[PDB]
Amino acid sequence: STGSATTTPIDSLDDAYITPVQIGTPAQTLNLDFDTGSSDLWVFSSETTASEVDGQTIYTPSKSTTAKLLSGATWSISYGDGSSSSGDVYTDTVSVGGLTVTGQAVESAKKVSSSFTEDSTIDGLLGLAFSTLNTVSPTQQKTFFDNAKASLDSPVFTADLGYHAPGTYNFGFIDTTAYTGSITYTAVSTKQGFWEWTSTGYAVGSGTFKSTSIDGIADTGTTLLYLPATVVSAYWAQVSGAKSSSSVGGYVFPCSATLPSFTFGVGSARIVIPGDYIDFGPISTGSSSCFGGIQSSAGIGINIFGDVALKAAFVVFNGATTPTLGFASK
Ligand SMILES: Cc1ccccc1N
Repeated sequence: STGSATTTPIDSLDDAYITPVQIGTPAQTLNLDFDTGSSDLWVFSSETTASEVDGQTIYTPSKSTTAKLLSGATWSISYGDGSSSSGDVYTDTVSVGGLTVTGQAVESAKKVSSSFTEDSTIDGLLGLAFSTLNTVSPTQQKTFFDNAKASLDSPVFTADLGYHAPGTYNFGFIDTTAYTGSITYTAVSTKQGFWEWTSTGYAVGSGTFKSTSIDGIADTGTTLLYLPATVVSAYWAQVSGAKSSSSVGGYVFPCSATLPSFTFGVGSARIVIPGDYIDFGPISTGSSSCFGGIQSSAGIGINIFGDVALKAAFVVFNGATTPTLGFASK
């Protein structure tokens, strides 16, 4: 089998991407944030504290003839941005772009933190990291990808995120029309439960490539590119007036600037992030200070190849017995 679904930016800045997902019988369609940095499929629901729901579409398990309470199971998660959610668990039929899994754990939120409430466009998350990170207790549950894997034509999914435009998540096949040149594959460590790999270096604009190992994770659920302070300083030093602002919480730059590109290495290959991808607009409405799309990972404890990086590439998440990651230009 295969599946193919379009993913759409939630706003004009590509702060996140939503993909429609069918849950239950008859189908209830929710717009979920596909997140290769976590491993829980959770949704706003009829059980979510009413004051914490503000415009989201909810899953109502009592209206699904295929929903079953997973007795005794609970979940609780907290993300790198400080947000969190928790609740109980049903199993139900879940379909993405024509690909169907029966008996998928659908984690129903009883509580969500303010940042989820305040974002009316995201109805939940669909985790695509390794199932060892799933938070369901006392019986850990599998991700949608892990449940689908054996049925797929090939044990892979791909992320093709757009810049200020829709893109595609495919399951079970590689669309050879969706990228240019060849796909370069690189080793993955699953030891922390993430799609963790090592970039071979970087360049700033038209500058020379610096060969240096940069361990990090491929994370579709993180907006920005978080890299070591040395790398980030070298980037922003090429932008007149750019500075790190403790009050704002990162590098800012004059909105009048034209930003240089940023290149990262994948083996002997190179992915180029155009400068415009690194512009996240005014720090507050009407400001002439703009927020940077490349930020320091110091204090996170891990480097994160988030959407800013991933949307410059066609990315293969290869879930074969030994997982690997593939990157192509597009
Ligand atoms: C996926 C992730 C892991 C660790 C810290 C932050 C994030 N976003």
